[PDB]
Amino acid sequence: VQLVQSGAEVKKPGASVRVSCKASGYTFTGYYMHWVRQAPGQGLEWMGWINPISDGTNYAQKFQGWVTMTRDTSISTVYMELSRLRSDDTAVYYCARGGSRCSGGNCYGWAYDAFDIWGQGTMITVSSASTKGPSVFPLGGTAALGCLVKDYFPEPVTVSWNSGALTSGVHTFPAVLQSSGLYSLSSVVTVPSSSLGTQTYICNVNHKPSNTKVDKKV
Amino acid sequence: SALTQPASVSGSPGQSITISCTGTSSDVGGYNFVSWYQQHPGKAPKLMIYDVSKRPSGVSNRFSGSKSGNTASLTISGLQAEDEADCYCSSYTSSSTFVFGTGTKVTVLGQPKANPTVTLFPPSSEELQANKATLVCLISDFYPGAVTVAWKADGSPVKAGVETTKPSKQSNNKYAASSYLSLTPEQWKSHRSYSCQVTHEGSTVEKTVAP
Amino acid sequence: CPFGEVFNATRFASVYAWNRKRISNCVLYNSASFSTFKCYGVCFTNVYADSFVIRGDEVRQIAPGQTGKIADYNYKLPDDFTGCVIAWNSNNLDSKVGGNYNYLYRLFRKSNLKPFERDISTEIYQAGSTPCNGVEGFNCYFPLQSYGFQPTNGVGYQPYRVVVLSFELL
Repeated sequence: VQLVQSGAEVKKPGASVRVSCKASGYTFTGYYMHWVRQAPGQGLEWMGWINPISDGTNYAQKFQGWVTMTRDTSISTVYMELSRLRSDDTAVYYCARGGSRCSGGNCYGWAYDAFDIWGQGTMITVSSASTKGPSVFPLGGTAALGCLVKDYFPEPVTVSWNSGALTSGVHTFPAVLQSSGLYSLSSVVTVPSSSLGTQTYICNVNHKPSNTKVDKKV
Repeated sequence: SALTQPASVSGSPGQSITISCTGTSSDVGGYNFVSWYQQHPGKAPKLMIYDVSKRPSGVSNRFSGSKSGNTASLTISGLQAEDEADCYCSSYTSSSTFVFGTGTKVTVLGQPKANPTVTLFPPSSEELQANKATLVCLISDFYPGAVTVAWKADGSPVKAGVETTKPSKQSNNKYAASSYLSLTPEQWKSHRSYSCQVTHEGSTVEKTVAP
Repeated sequence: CPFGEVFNATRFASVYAWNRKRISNCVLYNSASFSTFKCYGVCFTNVYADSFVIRGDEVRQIAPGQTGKIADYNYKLPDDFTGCVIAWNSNNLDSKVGGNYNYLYRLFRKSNLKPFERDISTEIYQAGSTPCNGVEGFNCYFPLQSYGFQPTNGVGYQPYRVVVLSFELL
């Protein structure tokens, strides 16, 4: 019994977005399909739900009209549209499963029991910028090398050091939105001092929405 | 459309904590359908308690709760720093809709005060040929997660181009954050040494790098 | 008569909108092929044929004076049931992976049926003085649920097709 949402998407203000929630391994029509919003820092605001059996919506009194929920039977997938996107719609929107088995005795039970994978929505005017990857060299017991990845938009970027099971002390800090609509993270490593000059350290940065793979030597 | 939790609850290791969920005579009164959800930072919600008292499999028996009158309770027994989260309550309504409570942060007291370990990197000379420059300050393994971050330029402070995260939990219960310094190659080379200086509970770790 | 049109028919409807492939103007037990073969009571004038989805427990439902969900709120019979009924499996046909929502059955309805009505509504079953207007939620539901049939279901929970052969003699 498992759910998966679609991936993070960016929209300019005024536009809309398609956001899907996909069921695997349980009866998609017996239980209701709800959806909840968690903006950064705020609590969970219930939005609405959708009966997977052919139609049927109820919304909460702040999302009505401009949020529109629909489903499709073939691939066990449900969809949420956000029309008239403005800046503080930027949030994390969950789909929620918990619902209409019964009101009887044999079968019953409520309360959203299978949530999903936190599908981001980022609303800004700034265009897609790609990663610019300069190294950061080390300074002796320990040592700390890393890759700076600068001036990109949007999230995320996948970093992996030497692209595989080389992950002794790998710490990849979260980016800060710099004051221009761009991002910048950093992936620092902790390596023994004697390994330097003997081992080769090469991060793998991959930014999907600009089609950018980058590798450098440190 | 309003079910009332306290914003903040504070409990000791080993002890039990009470988290009430107020709801007057609409859904918490006559409708035994109060439900509780837990949320760790980064993670999605998780079903703590459904159906007033019952628990779903996998959830520790340490959790428990009842509902009488206009107050619904969720009680954590034998607390753990593992339990530290946001615990929302939830009910469904005569209004046919669905309504979450305001949300309750649990803090679990008694954790070692940890100092930040700071690494500072110099500007990237590849970027100097690209005609930009960045200082990188990495702040790891501190608690409680509060850092004031100030940048200096061989003694006097620099205000413009300093861009810093808000502290964020890593995966080992201590906190972490980054700071960066937008800088122009002419200003970097002209100076002697810039400084990253982090303040946490009144601390003085100040990594410094020079051209 | 058109049996291969009716019987071995690749799609059968959810019971809530039960089919009537009436025939006119025109052995099944022997060489055994089916689960429930009951010729209750026993030339016809007007013969009536029907087919819908049910699981393997509730073939009990479709009978004179018999009580429960696919009798009550889906398809009910009179007390003088003269005819033959052919029920048999369709798990290798009616059971896809991770859900079979192609099927349905009426759950929520105020009353049962009389004999042989069809009723297909998706109108929100009125539950409280709090209105529905089509806006469901609490006090307002969606009348049906799907069978959600699937293959490992044991002796109880697998779809079994049905042939109803009722007769009326004017």
